[PDB]
Amino acid sequence: DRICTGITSSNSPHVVKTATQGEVNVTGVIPLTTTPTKSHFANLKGTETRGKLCPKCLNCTDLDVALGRPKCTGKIPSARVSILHEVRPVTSGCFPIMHDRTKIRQLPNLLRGYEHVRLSTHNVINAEGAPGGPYKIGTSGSCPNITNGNGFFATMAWAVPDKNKTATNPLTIEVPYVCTEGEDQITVWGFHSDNETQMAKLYGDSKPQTFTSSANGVTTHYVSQIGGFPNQTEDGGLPQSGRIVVDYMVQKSGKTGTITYQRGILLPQKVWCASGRSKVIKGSLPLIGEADCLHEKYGGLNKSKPYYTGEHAKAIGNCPIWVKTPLKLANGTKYRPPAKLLKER
Amino acid sequence: DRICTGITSSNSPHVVKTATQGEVNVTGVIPLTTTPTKSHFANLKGTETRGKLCPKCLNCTDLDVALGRPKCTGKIPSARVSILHEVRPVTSGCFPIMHDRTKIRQLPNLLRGYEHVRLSTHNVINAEGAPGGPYKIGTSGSCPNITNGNGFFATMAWAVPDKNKTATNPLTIEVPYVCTEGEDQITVWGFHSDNETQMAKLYGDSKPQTFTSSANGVTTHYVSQIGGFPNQTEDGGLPQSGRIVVDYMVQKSGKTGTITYQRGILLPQKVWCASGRSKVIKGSLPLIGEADCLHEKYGGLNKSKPYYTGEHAKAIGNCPIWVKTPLKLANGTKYRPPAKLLKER
Amino acid sequence: DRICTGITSSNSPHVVKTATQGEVNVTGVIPLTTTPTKSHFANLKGTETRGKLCPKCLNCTDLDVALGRPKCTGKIPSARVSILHEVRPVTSGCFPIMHDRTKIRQLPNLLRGYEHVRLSTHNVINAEGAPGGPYKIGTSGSCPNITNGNGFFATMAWAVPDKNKTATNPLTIEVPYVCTEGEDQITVWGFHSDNETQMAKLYGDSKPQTFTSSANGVTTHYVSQIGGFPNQTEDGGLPQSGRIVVDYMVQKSGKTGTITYQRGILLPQKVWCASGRSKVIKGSLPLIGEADCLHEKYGGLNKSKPYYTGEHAKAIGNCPIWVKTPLKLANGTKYRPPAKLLKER
Amino acid sequence: GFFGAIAGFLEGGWEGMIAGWFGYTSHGAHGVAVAADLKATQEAINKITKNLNSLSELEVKNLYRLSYAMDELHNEILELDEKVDDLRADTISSQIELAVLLSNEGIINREDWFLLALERKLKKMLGPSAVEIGNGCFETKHKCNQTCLDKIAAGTFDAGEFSLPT
Amino acid sequence: GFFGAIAGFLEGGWEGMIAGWFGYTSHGAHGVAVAADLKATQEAINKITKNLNSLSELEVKNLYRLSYAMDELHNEILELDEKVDDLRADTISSQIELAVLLSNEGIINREDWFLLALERKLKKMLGPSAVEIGNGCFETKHKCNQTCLDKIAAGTFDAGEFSLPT
Amino acid sequence: GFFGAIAGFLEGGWEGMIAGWFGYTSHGAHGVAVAADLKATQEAINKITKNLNSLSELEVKNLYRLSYAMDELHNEILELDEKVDDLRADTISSQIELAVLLSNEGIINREDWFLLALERKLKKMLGPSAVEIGNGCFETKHKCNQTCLDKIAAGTFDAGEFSLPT
Ligand SMILES: *[C@@H]1O[C@H](CO)[C@@H](O[C@@H]2O[C@H](CO)[C@@H](O[C@@H]3O[C@H](CO)[C@@H](O)[C@H](O)[C@@H]3O)[C@H](O)[C@H]2NC(C)=O)[C@H](O)[C@H]1NC(C)=O
Ligand SMILES: *[C@@H]1O[C@H](CO)[C@@H](O[C@@H]2O[C@H](CO)[C@@H](O[C@@H]3O[C@H](CO)[C@@H](O)[C@H](O)[C@@H]3O)[C@H](O)[C@H]2NC(C)=O)[C@H](O)[C@H]1NC(C)=O
Ligand SMILES: *[C@@H]1O[C@H](CO)[C@@H](O[C@@H]2O[C@H](CO)[C@@H](O[C@@H]3O[C@H](CO)[C@@H](O)[C@H](O)[C@@H]3O)[C@H](O)[C@H]2NC(C)=O)[C@H](O)[C@H]1NC(C)=O
Ligand SMILES: *[C@@H]1O[C@H](CO)[C@@H](O[C@@H]2O[C@H](CO)[C@@H](O[C@@H]3O[C@H](CO)[C@@H](O)[C@H](O)[C@@H]3O)[C@H](O)[C@H]2NC(C)=O)[C@H](O)[C@H]1NC(C)=O
Ligand SMILES: *[C@@H]1O[C@H](CO)[C@@H](O[C@@H]2O[C@H](CO)[C@@H](O[C@@H]3O[C@H](CO)[C@@H](O)[C@H](O)[C@@H]3O)[C@H](O)[C@H]2NC(C)=O)[C@H](O)[C@H]1NC(C)=O
Ligand SMILES: *[C@@H]1O[C@H](CO)[C@@H](O[C@@H]2O[C@H](CO)[C@@H](O[C@@H]3O[C@H](CO)[C@@H](O)[C@H](O)[C@@H]3O)[C@H](O)[C@H]2NC(C)=O)[C@H](O)[C@H]1NC(C)=O
Ligand SMILES: *[C@@H]1O[C@H](CO)[C@@H](O[C@@H]2O[C@H](CO)[C@@H](O[C@@H]3O[C@H](CO)[C@@H](O)[C@H](O)[C@@H]3O)[C@H](O)[C@H]2NC(C)=O)[C@H](O)[C@H]1NC(C)=O
Ligand SMILES: *[C@@H]1O[C@H](CO)[C@@H](O[C@@H]2O[C@H](CO)[C@@H](O[C@@H]3O[C@H](CO)[C@@H](O)[C@H](O)[C@@H]3O)[C@H](O)[C@H]2NC(C)=O)[C@H](O)[C@H]1NC(C)=O
Ligand SMILES: *[C@@H]1O[C@H](CO)[C@@H](O[C@@H]2O[C@H](CO)[C@@H](O[C@@H]3O[C@H](CO)[C@@H](O)[C@H](O)[C@@H]3O)[C@H](O)[C@H]2NC(C)=O)[C@H](O)[C@H]1NC(C)=O
Ligand SMILES: *[C@@H]1O[C@H](CO)[C@@H](O[C@@H]2O[C@H](CO)[C@@H](O)[C@H](O)[C@H]2NC(C)=O)[C@H](O)[C@H]1NC(C)=O
Ligand SMILES: *[C@@H]1O[C@H](CO)[C@@H](O[C@@H]2O[C@H](CO)[C@@H](O)[C@H](O)[C@H]2NC(C)=O)[C@H](O)[C@H]1NC(C)=O
Ligand SMILES: *[C@@H]1O[C@H](CO)[C@@H](O[C@@H]2O[C@H](CO)[C@@H](O)[C@H](O)[C@H]2NC(C)=O)[C@H](O)[C@H]1NC(C)=O
Ligand SMILES: *[C@@H]1O[C@H](CO)[C@@H](O)[C@H](O)[C@H]1NC(C)=O
Ligand SMILES: *[C@@H]1O[C@H](CO)[C@@H](O)[C@H](O)[C@H]1NC(C)=O
Ligand SMILES: *[C@@H]1O[C@H](CO)[C@@H](O)[C@H](O)[C@H]1NC(C)=O
Ligand SMILES: *[C@@H]1O[C@H](CO)[C@@H](O)[C@H](O)[C@H]1NC(C)=O
Ligand SMILES: *[C@@H]1O[C@H](CO)[C@@H](O)[C@H](O)[C@H]1NC(C)=O
Repeated sequence: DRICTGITSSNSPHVVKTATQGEVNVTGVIPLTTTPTKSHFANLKGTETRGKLCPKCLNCTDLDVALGRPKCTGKIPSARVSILHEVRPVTSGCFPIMHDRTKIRQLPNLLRGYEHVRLSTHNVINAEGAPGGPYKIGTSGSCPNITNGNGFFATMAWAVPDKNKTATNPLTIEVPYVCTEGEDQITVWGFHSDNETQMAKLYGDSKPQTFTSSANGVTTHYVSQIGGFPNQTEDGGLPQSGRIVVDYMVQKSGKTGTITYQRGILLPQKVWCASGRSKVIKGSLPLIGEADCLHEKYGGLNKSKPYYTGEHAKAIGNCPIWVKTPLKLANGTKYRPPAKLLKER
Repeated sequence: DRICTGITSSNSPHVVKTATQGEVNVTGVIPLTTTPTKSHFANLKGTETRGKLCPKCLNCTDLDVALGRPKCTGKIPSARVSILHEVRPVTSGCFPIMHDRTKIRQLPNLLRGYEHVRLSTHNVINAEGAPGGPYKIGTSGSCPNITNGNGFFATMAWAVPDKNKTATNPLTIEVPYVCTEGEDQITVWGFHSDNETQMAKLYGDSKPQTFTSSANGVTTHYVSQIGGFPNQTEDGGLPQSGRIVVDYMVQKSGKTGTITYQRGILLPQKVWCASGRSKVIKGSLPLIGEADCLHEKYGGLNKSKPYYTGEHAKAIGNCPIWVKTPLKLANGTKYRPPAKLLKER
Repeated sequence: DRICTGITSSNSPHVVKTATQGEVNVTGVIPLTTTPTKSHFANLKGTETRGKLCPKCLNCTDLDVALGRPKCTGKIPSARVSILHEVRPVTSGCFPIMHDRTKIRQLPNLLRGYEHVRLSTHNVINAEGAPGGPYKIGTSGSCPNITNGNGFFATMAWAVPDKNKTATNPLTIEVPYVCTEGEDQITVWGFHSDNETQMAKLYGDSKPQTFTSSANGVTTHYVSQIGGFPNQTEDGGLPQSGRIVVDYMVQKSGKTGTITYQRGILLPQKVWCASGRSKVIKGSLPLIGEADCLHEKYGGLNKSKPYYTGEHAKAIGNCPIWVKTPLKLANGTKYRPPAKLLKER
Repeated sequence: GFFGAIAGFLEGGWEGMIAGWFGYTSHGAHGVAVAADLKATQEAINKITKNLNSLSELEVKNLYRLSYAMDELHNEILELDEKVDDLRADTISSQIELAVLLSNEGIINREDWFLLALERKLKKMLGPSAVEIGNGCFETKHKCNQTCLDKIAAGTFDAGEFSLPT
Repeated sequence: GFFGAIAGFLEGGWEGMIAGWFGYTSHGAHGVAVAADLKATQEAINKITKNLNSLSELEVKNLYRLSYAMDELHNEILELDEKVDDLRADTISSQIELAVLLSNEGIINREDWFLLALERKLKKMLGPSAVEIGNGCFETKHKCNQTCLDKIAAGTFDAGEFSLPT
Repeated sequence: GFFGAIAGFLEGGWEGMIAGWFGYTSHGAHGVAVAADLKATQEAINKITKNLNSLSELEVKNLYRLSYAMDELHNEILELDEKVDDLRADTISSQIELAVLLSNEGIINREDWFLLALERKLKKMLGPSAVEIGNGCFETKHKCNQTCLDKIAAGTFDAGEFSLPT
């Protein structure tokens, strides 16, 4: 007799790629990729995840909370992961704003990149005694407070001259640093303007006014407009005749800021003290359920295979790795012609 | 007798590098690199390639076309690859400009990063009825049109007061969005200034004027100069006594812009509507021939070897890959001492 | 008898990681990593290393030398590696400055990124004949020179009106390019302000003044303050009543700059001509000794092992490579059960 | 592989092997008989499993948004950030494809060493009187039917019962 | 390699081999005779060619200019962009050098497996009566001149014509 | 390895080997005797040393500060620069771990080829009359005590002195 060693022969419908033989047919494989399917966004498994800034504040948007609208004040919980669910945030509240003449729409999104965010407990300057005369603090009917009747944003003070209604030269305030040592300070200020008759009635001058700010080498300059405003959007719905322009400046730890102003200033009162860092990707709300990974194109994912094929995007968590092609690991033997019967002659 | 297996012995002048034996001598090799030679620039093989912006406009530079000079208007063909052949573009045309007080020289290069670029078909604002009084539109003798005699740039309107020659406070226009939804809008504006006598004759005031622009959070401020200008360069050659300062602002889709101005404004008329994306590298003109790859140091290349050694730079197309050293793949057998005669005793 | 081949058996306390067997026990290893220890900073071995800008200038800080303080002038040696030892540089010298209203504190650090830095030999403009009237050049008692008695910074000229003490409109100077062709030009300018009485005595106007600068598309705007200044810090110790605000602008080769000003200008005299490039990391002084590598967390290192584990940071020189885990190379044989006596039965 | 092309191995295989990849076949007067080896198949499977574990246990760092850069105010920085993400994905994908190519290369090459091991296990267990030809086949002096190969592939074959020296 | 250093192979080679890299040589009373094997040489060449194809078929993404960043207004962004290009070129160059080092390592190591394959092909074709020594050489009972080795290396040698058992 | 699991090798080793990793052992009436081979150990050590030199001779580019970006005025650019450094360190670390994994894989696999080399060196030097079993062991017709193995492992054993054909 003749006893020999050999190798099986079977159906070999799979193809793999080697480095010295080219592409070969193999009996079986192990896939290493999937193409996922679009789903909704979830809570990250093991970490606290931020959606809205204050979720216990009802009937508030994120810009409402960032600007300090009355009845939208609350404690902001910490989080190590955030969702950016709104690329151009809106108000629904207080006095009407001309949102598009500054960069204020992006203030909530900035605030969501820090882990700890809080509103100071004291005012940064005393408004009634600031340069430019004794002031009285103005309130608006389109801004009611907890016992209804008149209010304003908690981050600013509308300073109207008390006794002397006259024009002025530019005035300068130095905005101090009131947070603790590792924290950044975000200061919110702005100005108000109206039509000619009301400008002469409130302030004593009916010409455009000039405003300047400076912090950490960054400088900004504005000029106001008298009359002929666009229409009111995203506000309380009462008719008005004037508008406000709002801005913010960042003070890195230890540093002081400067504002130069004329008639119509909204002086800063409460500042945001912010420290730490958070991880942000774009998503949508509500967050339903729990998942291993969050992906910008696919939502929540659970990791099964080590790799994936599809659209590459940003992701946070326990995620697979992106590859160009579907990859396979051989789990068989190379193709073997059914040459039993050839040798069996 | 004795029959043995063996291996040849030959001249082994080549050296390759292994991981467990060091460097060895081998009979033959396969090179994998070349050092290319500097050549001219060509057309990319398989793609439409942009040189000049409007190549059917004769006697025009790129900044002439970008500013809308008369007889330099034409249709701008689309392209997915562009050549940046001029790091500081020049004019040769219309009214003289003080090019170095703004960022306008870079407007053509910006326009060449978009795939589709066109000039709107209607004016963005009505110039004669803008704030600041009824206006009349000024023309220049150094800017003749198709039937010669007087013209101006098509992107701007020189607004001179019609009846009342008086000073003014700052005025504000809101520049609207007139392109379709996926497109960016580039707005071109500026101002004119002269010596004292002519400033009092044209506008009614002989002091410096202040101009401001704002779009998408970006703000800019200018002050004009009365008399004592530098010399005229890159213009039609007629003597003048005043100069213009030109700038542009970008409006991302949906957004509105703002200009604040005084006497001497050149108001925007035609805006650039631009969408898509193009791939840019630095090169030179003319484009002669066709090639697989375009390289910033070597020009047009045809791919022969997978790698190259030389100066690394940016490249577009079907290109080899850069490596530090010349690489070789062994195509022989290791060095074998000619020990025939040693065993042949 | 029976003669067999075999493999030794020993203590196998080391563990290495393979790709098809998992983790195995091995007789011996070769380590490839270390965790270094914090040390002081040294001189790079083979290269000239910069600490202070002028180390032969005694009792000077780096900002003193950058601003041109009297008796702090000297030749600045070239170097291909620099140490950034001060994240907010201080003065100790001349007239008091309000350092925090501009970006001037960072001027020394900018200057330390160039290989060649020198101060021009002629003044860039003639100060007494500049626009705004005939001027006389002011000196300060808190700024004595080599034969004591009165001086000022060598990069600026304090221009006070000679005969006519009146208010003015904005004036414009064009700052020319005086360095050679491959070099960048850094221009230093500023302005002085005081309380109301002294402003009316020195200049003839007691209102805030406006200053603007423009170079290479970058624009900046300032407004001055009358009275109520903060306290003097980092100066010569004499009592004063006014303060200066200082800034710089960069002109890339060939380009011209522009300044617009009013009463109180400190016009530029000597400019910094700078070319080349240097390598910078953060460290501390003094430099003691010599080392192969400089590391931002560990100081000077000598290379023993190819890799290291610890905190990753920037480094310059002949340095090891960072890896996540301690790595080992097997230098033994796999674990072998002491089965002598098992077969020895 | 390149080893069996020269050494003279058989280029085809048997479909009587259903319980394994590698095995034995005996050709004689009665015809052909086939049996499968279980231990060789098992350790080939084990090595492929350890290789899969090695491939599945590598980590790279997450890519998410920059904290300080805002839309429409920092467009240049955000374009460079997108380019950085593109390039990093490209590099890691190329590295993973290289690792899988090396893995499949090794898996396909082991098919001749798994067969040399079988050949000389068979030589040891088949007794001193057998003769090696050179291409994995052996010539015996005794009949070997299906139960014979069943005992051979199971590691219980003893030539003593066949009245031949061992 | 490390295999022939211990197994006792010859450290030198023959220049009578002009038509191949690997081959046979017979030493006897008449002196020496040399012949070359063509199939082994051919498949070694084929494997090196497939390896070259594998090395030549990898792609990386193009590096070109940023669309929105302008000269002298965005110098900081453009310096960072240049640094990104430098680092990416460095990383891909290091990876390519690693792949070529592995390729050359494999090509130089195969020289002893190509020779074991030849040794046992020769043993199979040389007949049952030959004796293996251990270092690739064989002792025969018959004369083998140049035409003998010509028929051996061509795969047509039959010991039956030599009046010896096969 | 996977080769000795099937070929029938011994799963244990000897601690009489103090002067090497690989060696010989003779089992007979007198009991056991052990000796160590020096050349095999030496070239295994040499190959590990060349591998260490290959691992230790790769360079990457330095990472230092950008020359034009200043603190607190260019914070967005500096955050992106820090991210670039993080990503580059991660990529190069992953590549180095892959190279070390391949090195250790090769070092652990060579342990069976170093032993096949020893087996057939022993077969060549032990004389034509010995019989190979199949798992590296050999049967001789003569006594072999410690001095016998001392001469065998030193490469001076000659069977002529043992009154047996060579
Ligand atoms: C090795 O692997 C390849 C890749 O899977 C196998 O090729 C495949 O073979 C089947 C059978 O012929 C092809 O099916 C097709 O059926 C249609 C009718 O539905 C017929 O018109 C086609 O001509 C073809 O027969 C299948 O398309 C084909 N796949 C590819 C990508 O070409 C191959 O059979 C395997 N085995 C061998 C020995 O090559
Ligand atoms: C500038 O804005 C102010 C905003 O108050 C405009 O004043 C308002 O003008 C309307 C015009 O009719 C006044 O309505 C009047 O209300 C009184 C009291 O209810 C009523 O007796 C009249 O018959 C009429 O309905 C309104 O009171 C008045 N508000 C004020 C003065 O506070 C003003 O018209 C605007 N100016 C221009 C030029 O647009
Ligand atoms: C990814 O994996 C997570 C974790 O398993 C999945 O969340 C799981 O979803 C199931 C089904 O909705 C829930 O568990 C079960 O819910 C039923 C609801 O009646 C409850 O009666 C069972 O006792 C059990 O709790 C739950 O939401 C959650 N499981 C756990 C243990 O937390 C998720 O659906 C997976 N997919 C994605 C895309 O995230
Ligand atoms: C292995 O490869 C190396 C690298 O090519 C070979 O080294 C080379 O050998 C030649 C012959 O000696 C050298 O030529 C030179 O000629 C000049 C006269 O023109 C003489 O002065 C030199 O002393 C030398 O002989 C050549 O420079 C040399 N290359 C290098 C880089 O050193 C080597 O011959 C090859 N073979 C062996 C067995 O090493
Ligand atoms: C400010 O710029 C204006 C630019 O027009 C200067 O006005 C021009 O001044 C020249 C000086 O001679 C005038 O030339 C005259 O032309 C008339 C008509 O051809 C001729 O009769 C005279 O003999 C002389 O050649 C020119 O007409 C005049 N252009 C005007 C008024 O439109 C003006 O001088 C500049 N002012 C300063 C202070 O530099
Ligand atoms: C890279 O490869 C391209 C493609 O082959 C080269 O362009 C080729 O250049 C030849 C020679 O100038 C031209 O083809 C021939 O031109 C003659 C001119 O008389 C014509 O009579 C022939 O019939 C033929 O068309 C042509 O420009 C072009 N060939 C093709 C088929 O398009 C190029 O020169 C190579 N090198 C570089 C650096 O690009
Ligand atoms: C293979 O390598 C591993 C890794 O070093 C060895 O494991 C180690 O074995 C020793 C001896 O048992 C362990 O020592 C410990 O001693 C304490 C008392 O101080 C005792 O309570 C522990 O239970 C243990 O015996 C050592 O912790 C252990 N290392 C690890 C990481 O588990 C192993 O011995 C080596 N050899 C074999 C055959 O596995
Ligand atoms: C604005 O700043 C100037 C800075 O000089 C202040 O002027 C200084 O005011 C003090 C106040 O007493 C003067 O001191 C006097 O000195 C003279 C001469 O030594 C002495 O006779 C007096 O008894 C008194 O000590 C000082 O001379 C004066 N310096 C001057 C005028 O150059 C001024 O007070 C400040 N204004 C305000 C409103 O703060
Ligand atoms: C890294 O390596 C350098 C280079 O060796 C080390 O610097 C060496 O430090 C030694 C000890 O301080 C010095 O060399 C000796 O100094 C004594 C001082 O009395 C002198 O008498 C000897 O003749 C000898 O010069 C020297 O500073 C320096 N050696 C040389 C040759 O330059 C350094 O300490 C090592 N470590 C670090 C963290 O840099
Ligand atoms: C809510 O808003 C009302 C607006 O009237 C506030 O009531 C006035 O508050 C001021 C501030 O102390 C008092 O001087 C007035 O006497 C209050 N009554 C009036 C104007 O009728 C009320 O204090 C606010 N409640 C808050 C802020 O908690
Ligand atoms: C070319 O420029 C000439 C400049 O005179 C234009 O001619 C005048 O155009 C205006 C605009 O409608 C008319 O009001 C005048 O009556 C024209 N004739 C004059 C001033 O003599 C001419 O229209 C321009 N051609 C174009 C723009 O196609
Ligand atoms: C050092 O400073 C003193 C300050 O008095 C300078 O002395 C005056 O210099 C000016 C400039 O030429 C002369 O017009 C005066 O006549 C000098 N004497 C006075 C005012 O008493 C001196 O020149 C400076 N030395 C330098 C700059 O080297
Ligand atoms: C939120 O808004 C709804 C809609 O008007 C209202 O009914 C509800 O009372 C509001 N809740 C609070 C807490 O203000
Ligand atoms: C503002 O409101 C009026 C009133 O309906 C409307 O006619 C006008 O179009 C609105 N303006 C804009 C810009 O929509
Ligand atoms: C272009 O300029 C040349 C040079 O003067 C001139 O001869 C030619 O007519 C011009 N062509 C057009 C179309 O303007
Ligand atoms: C301007 O032109 C005049 C006339 O030739 C010349 O003297 C002067 O130098 C020119 N100015 C410059 C800056 O070249
Ligand atoms: C300035 O100096 C005075 C005098 O001691 C001191 O009272 C005051 O607190 C100082 N100002 C600051 C901001 O420290």
